[PDB]
Amino acid sequence: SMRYLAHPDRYDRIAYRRVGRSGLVLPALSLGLWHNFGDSTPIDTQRALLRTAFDLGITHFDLANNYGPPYGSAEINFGRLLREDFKPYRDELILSTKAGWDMWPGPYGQGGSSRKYLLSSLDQSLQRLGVDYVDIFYSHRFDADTPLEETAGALASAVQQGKALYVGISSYSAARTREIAALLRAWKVPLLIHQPAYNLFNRWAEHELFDATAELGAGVIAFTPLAQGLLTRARGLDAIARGRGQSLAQLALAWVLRDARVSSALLGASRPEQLIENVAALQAPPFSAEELAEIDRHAV
Amino acid sequence: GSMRYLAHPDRYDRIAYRRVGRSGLVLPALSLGLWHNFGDSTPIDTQRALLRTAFDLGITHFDLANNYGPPYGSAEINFGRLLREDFKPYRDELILSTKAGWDMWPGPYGQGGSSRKYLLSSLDQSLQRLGVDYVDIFYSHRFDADTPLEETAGALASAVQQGKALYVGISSYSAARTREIAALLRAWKVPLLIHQPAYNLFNRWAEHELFDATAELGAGVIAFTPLAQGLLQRARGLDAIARGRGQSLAQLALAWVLRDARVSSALLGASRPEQLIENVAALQAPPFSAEELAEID
Amino acid sequence: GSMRYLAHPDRYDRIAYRRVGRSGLVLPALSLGLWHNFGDSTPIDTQRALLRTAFDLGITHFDLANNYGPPYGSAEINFGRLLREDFKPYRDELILSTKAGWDMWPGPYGQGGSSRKYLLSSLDQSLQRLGVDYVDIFYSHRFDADTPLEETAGALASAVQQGKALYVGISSYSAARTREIAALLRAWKVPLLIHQPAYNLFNRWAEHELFDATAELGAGVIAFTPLAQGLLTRARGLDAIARGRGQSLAQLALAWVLRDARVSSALLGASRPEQLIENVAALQAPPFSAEELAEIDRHAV
Amino acid sequence: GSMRYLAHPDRYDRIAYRRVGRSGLVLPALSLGLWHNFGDSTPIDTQRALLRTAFDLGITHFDLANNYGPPYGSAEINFGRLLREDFKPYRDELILSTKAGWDMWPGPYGQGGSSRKYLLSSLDQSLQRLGVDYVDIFYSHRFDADTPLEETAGALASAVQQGKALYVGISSYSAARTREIAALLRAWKVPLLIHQPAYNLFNRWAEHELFDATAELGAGVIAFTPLAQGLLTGRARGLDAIARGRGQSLAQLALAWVLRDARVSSALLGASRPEQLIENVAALQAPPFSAEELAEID
Amino acid sequence: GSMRYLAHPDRYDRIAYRRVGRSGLVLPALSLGLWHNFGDSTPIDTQRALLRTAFDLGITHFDLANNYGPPYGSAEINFGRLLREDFKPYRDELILSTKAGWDMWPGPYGQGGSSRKYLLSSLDQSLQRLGVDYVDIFYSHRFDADTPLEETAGALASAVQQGKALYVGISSYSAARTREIAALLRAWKVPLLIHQPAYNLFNRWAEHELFDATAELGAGVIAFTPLAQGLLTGKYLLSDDNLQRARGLDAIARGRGQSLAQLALAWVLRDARVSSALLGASRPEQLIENVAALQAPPFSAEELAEIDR
Amino acid sequence: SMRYLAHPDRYDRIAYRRVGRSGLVLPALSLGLWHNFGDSTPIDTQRALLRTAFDLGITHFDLANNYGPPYGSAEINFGRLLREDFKPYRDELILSTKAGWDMWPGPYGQGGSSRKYLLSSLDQSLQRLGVDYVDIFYSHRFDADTPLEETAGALASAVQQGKALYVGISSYSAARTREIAALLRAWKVPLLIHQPAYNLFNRWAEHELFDATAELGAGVIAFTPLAQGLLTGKYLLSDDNLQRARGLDAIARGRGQSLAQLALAWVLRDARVSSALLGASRPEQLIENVAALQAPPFSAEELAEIDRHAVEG
Repeated sequence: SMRYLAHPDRYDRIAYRRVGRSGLVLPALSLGLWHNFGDSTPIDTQRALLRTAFDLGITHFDLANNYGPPYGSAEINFGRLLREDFKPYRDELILSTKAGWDMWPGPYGQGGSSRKYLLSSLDQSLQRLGVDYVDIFYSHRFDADTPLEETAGALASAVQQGKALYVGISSYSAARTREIAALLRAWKVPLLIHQPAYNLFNRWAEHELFDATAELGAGVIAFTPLAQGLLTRARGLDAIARGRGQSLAQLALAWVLRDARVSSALLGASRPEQLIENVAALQAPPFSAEELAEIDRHAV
Repeated sequence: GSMRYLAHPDRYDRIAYRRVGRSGLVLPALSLGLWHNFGDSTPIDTQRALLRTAFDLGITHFDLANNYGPPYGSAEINFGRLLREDFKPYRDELILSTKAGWDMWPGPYGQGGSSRKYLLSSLDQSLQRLGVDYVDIFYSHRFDADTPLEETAGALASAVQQGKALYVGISSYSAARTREIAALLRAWKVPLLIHQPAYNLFNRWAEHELFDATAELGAGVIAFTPLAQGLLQRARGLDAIARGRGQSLAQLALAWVLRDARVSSALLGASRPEQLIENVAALQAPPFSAEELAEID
Repeated sequence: GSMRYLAHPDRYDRIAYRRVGRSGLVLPALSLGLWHNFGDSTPIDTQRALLRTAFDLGITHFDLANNYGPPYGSAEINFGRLLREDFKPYRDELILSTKAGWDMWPGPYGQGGSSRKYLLSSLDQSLQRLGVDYVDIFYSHRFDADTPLEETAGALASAVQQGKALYVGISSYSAARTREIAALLRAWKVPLLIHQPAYNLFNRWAEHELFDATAELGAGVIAFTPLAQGLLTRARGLDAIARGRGQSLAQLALAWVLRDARVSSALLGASRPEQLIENVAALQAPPFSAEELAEIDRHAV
Repeated sequence: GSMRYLAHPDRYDRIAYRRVGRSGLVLPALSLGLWHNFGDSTPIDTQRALLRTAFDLGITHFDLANNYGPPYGSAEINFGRLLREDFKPYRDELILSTKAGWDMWPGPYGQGGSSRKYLLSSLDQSLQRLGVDYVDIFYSHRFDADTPLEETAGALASAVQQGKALYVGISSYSAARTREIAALLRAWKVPLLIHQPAYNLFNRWAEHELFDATAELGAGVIAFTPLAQGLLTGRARGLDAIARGRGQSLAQLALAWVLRDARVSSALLGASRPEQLIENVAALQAPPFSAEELAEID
Repeated sequence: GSMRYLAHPDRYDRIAYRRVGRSGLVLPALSLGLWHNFGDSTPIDTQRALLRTAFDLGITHFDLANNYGPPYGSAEINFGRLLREDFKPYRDELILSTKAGWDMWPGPYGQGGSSRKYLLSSLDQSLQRLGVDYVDIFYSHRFDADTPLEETAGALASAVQQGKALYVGISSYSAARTREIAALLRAWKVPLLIHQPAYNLFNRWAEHELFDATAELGAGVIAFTPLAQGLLTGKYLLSDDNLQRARGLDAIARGRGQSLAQLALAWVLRDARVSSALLGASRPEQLIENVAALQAPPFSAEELAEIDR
Repeated sequence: SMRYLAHPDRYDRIAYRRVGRSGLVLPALSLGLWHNFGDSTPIDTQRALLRTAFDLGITHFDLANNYGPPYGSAEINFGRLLREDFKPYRDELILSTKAGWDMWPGPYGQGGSSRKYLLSSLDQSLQRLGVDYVDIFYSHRFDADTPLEETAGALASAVQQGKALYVGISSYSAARTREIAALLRAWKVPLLIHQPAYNLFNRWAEHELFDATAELGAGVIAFTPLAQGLLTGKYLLSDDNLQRARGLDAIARGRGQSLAQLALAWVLRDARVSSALLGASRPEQLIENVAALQAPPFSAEELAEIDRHAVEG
């Protein structure tokens, strides 16, 4: 009876930004399957949100091995919706998975980033998603115990085995990013993208990190650009948002995307109607340096 | 079965074969390019007769692409069927090629580009539509200005290491960029086989610096649209030299684009089998002299 | 009635885990080896009960080999049957390792050796018998002076590149040759993870110069036969220190092997399910400080 | 089911095995080659009786090629059937090898050469006709003077990386040509294993500088046609006289004269009679030679 | 080294083969039932030796069941491994059988019965454990009084039509229940091949009605436990009067030049209406002795009345 | 390249006779792989003989599980030659396999007609041939120790499983042929064809068998029609048989035929017989026998002279 029909004007709604120096381009706003994508959410509300995201031009869906709840269920539910709805659009989509946090019991499945854990969890995500390969394979966290040469060798073996087109890191130190990226250069596989928690209440990336991502040629995607729903000090920024044609959440998305060194911001919305309003916030005129000074004072 | 394709017993004695630069691969002096008359618009009757006539003449190289049709990708689906039903015991004697660069499927990952994602995904689609394990030459159809050649070199190299292609080439690349991507492919220990520019009597653009680049790198050259998309004003004088030599202007241009060992082949479009056997007789001509070459310009 | 395998819920709160060299892998302080009492001469009842008890105590590493029997190769098809019936969901939680270097099948390409032909054929034999896509560690087993270490390192590198193995190991290798084969593997950008020497109270040859090599290269050590093949279960002066500190001679020898971070595991080959439980209780014993350690040196070397 | 191939239990106590170059492989002193009498023109029962005898005598190395027949490629089909019916549980005890470079299928891509196109497409044919996941030694049957050796070395290197061949060898190559292709193979970290030249008593060109080349490169040597294509079976009368003075035959003398040096690891005998292979194994048991016979052979 | 196993060349010149009733299938004079000492409690090398020894003796039929262990079904898993390693090139000359009637897995559909759900599901799992595409005979291990014999007959007939069994049979069935299920199998055009009762010197219930039913039907009979579970083997020199009757039967066996086990097996096979006799798992030299039970001369009328004490 | 192209006139050469009252039409002569197709004969002579056949119109090929030597090696060789040359022409051929005599050691392979031996030997022959179904599945001999209800039930299962399009029998007595046919009709799988040994010196099928095959509508295919020699002009056993063959050959040259052509035309003299297994021979000897029907039919005088040198029946 019912079948998914991708909107014909889906590629005339959002702007696609280059991921640093690499040829891959990501939509200005991506969708992160963090919230409301496990078994806790009905499937009809999951596919309705994913269809709305694709009709607006969002082609990147960021997943992880521990996304749920329970852990690993978001990849199963997205693997079904890719089998039933997004199958003729796979070559138009950009899927990514991570491995670093806690997944299954044991010292090999909780708090690790070794070659044993990375490759076993990548094969675990490929069988849950039902895809031949992932486009980006992050390292979900920095494991100070595991040497970064072993982690770089695991990400390199994943790209050589045709299971990952690119690789990246998530919430890594600014100096450790330079280390692992040069270790990937030894394997002749470039680093694609770095995922730091970038928003108005966390300046983690603005210090000593963007200088490293630009020289390496890697892009940046902002995890939780709305401070985990906090931007939905904040009461003062809402008055600045009312000075223009945007809301508090729309102003935060435009401020994270205010510069080209940021490729996208993982939205991770819940309802579809709020997704249509979060998307298409770039047509607002850029900050006049006047508004930038006001923002920097109200929020770090 | 009734009326199954049987290739000619002496099909390898009616056409010349030229080395592709400094490699071990040869190509027929005239190749067949399925740019037109091989989509779903053209009946299978003429497609089967044209591929059989080309293989009986000695043409073993069939040039395909992701956007060849129409519609896009249709020429690979039709050649994939013609390969399964006729050219199946002759697969190891053919030379198949496939490119990826122009607009293919909607989206920034399909409508143009030469990124790693688009190159390998379009190659997987081509291996699906052709029905082969690997292609013989995987081209980069266009030069991507907003994409590092180090990424494209890593994509073409991965296509060779994964067994999905024997050799790799580039199409419509500048003279300086051909040297750059060749030195990058040489970092992956995979040589750049062939280059496909638009060599033409009404163009002659690659002679400036591209021929000097491919000759020193060991990369062969194959001429694209050698008959000027139907042309071959100025064509009236060139037609006079052809009739005063025993050719039909089309045969003169084909013998001219292969007058030097730099060019290895040319991609004939063609529509009828009778004009294809006519063009093969272009190598049945005396070599060019100093007087005829001066009158060409 | 259905059997299944209800693994112990707090099985990871029982045994301690030690890091192997400067690598991301960790291993149980006590590893279970299928050297003996896992061939076809031992019933399936004993094999299944011992593997369930060892896993319920936190032992995840199960070290095997190609010639472990008797007969030769029976220990791998017995452990493979045990994997399909019990440890099928717990695959990613386990650490399986196989070796290839001793007498297997007749012929110069069989029997002893570590050539590229013998290593890849014996690895495909083990992967077919075990029923796993890959092994976590793959050792070279004994060293062969006739085969160049460039070909052995090339086969070990081709084993991890083909997805058949994740880590590379060696066993009973000379101290200098361990440095040589490690540098050749580092040329392939493939690290050496673990060396498995025979380390116990009566054979302390590894402390001479082998431990100084594994620590420098960043590779751990698994002590094969830490009880002198059953001789620690004159050593009666050691049996006096067994009554002291509240333990036994076997529990004293294990804790003595697990001194510093160089030793990552002690490959034990117990059989009785109850002695396996009492041997894991040898970790919480207090260290040897200085004087208690200087008493073991009387009846050592 | 009526009767299957039961290998001789004393097969590995018959022939002594020699090491090939500075590698881990150890080839037998004598190796049966399928150059002739293994096509469709030879009955199958004589092939099965000959291969059962070779393996019973301790021979573990079987040499094949893409063009062995007649017709071309039929020897790999006949050996493939005999493998799946008899030698299937003995697969890991054998050393199979195939060649590619002379004349196979019609066309410039098949009638010869050593291009990457022809080397991989002919190896795919050999792996499907033999019925094995890999050959043990993949050869380049002849040096291609018109194809750069950087491409042939790349094809031989990918043959090992794809798991199609454990080792790479060359055959009918020159002296400096072997050195320049082995130096290029050492860049891919796939060392050249063995060279297969024509080395017998009537053709001693390999002793010039090919023997010194393979000794320094670490590669072994296997002799092709040690009886000069059957001319030394039984001019040759002077060699037959020295053979009788030593207690052997002309075939056994020319066989032991090939295996006299350590840098000649094996010889490819292509006999047809099963009673003949048993009388060539009795050529290495004889005592070694000395001065008054080596200087008298010449 | 090399553990390849080839059967004895004279294995088919050892014992005789009796025809199953009036069909075409023959069975060895003594079969090998894997009831005891073939589960996970017994080492696999011991079972491997006993199977290789039995086949070299000519024993071609191997009687299995879904509950043979312990634990349940472990005998089918061990025989499946011994088949894929040793008995693979001898499959087309082996006769294999499996059953489904007693408690196997938890549940009302697993606590035994003759239902179509339990029969076809237990046969599918018994085919996976054995590693074979089909079994030669598929028994109905017990008679379920709560399930009609029309559903059980259609279940066995479905097993033959689906290529999972060549012949079918019934075990431990009544004499009237044998005539009933056989008459219903004639409707499916798949006749009842063989019946497996318990028949020995002490358990002679089948003589009254059963042997007459299988004769007029055309089926065969295979004798289960013809040694009364070690009571007719001299291992016990389970009541005192049972031990005294055994010593009396042994004295009549030593006058014939046999042992007590050889006497009981030859007594079971005294009439051609009986086709085989299941030999349990034992030591190899004990199987060699009991297999040579038909080599004795046939019983006389005075000897048969002498043992009918 | 070095492949096989069937002759275009192959279906305009030999005639085709209807198999009793069915829809199957076999060639007037067939090719049985009884001998000279095992591992003792080179595959090239087998290939050239199977290519000479079929080019002459020989579409039917008669095999058996024990055809060799060794036993079964003929089905393996014909399986390879079919996979290499005859794969596109598979639906234009009629392949048959049998099972009834000694095959593998044991009481279940040494002869018999039981359901176990028939289905096992059919699955063996299907794996060696490389085809998923044979066109005809014969019962090679009559088993007196096995009921015909079980043998007919095994043949009926072979058709319903998709492993055989039709079934037949060989060396069956006339009364036993009629009994197994009435049993097969209960399975709605009619008996297609019967294969008896029928030639000039062995005419037992004329007594009662040919009437049974005609009433049932089953065809007949003649096995050993040239009497394993003594009818091919090569021996020109026993001396009385040499005089009978010399007298028959004289009648053959009177009508322009050879001794082999005369015997093959005599077996095919009416519609009851449908074909005759020629067997392996040299290429020119196959072509000469194929055109045996190209001759005037037998008259009353010629048939009478032939009976003076043959047996009654």
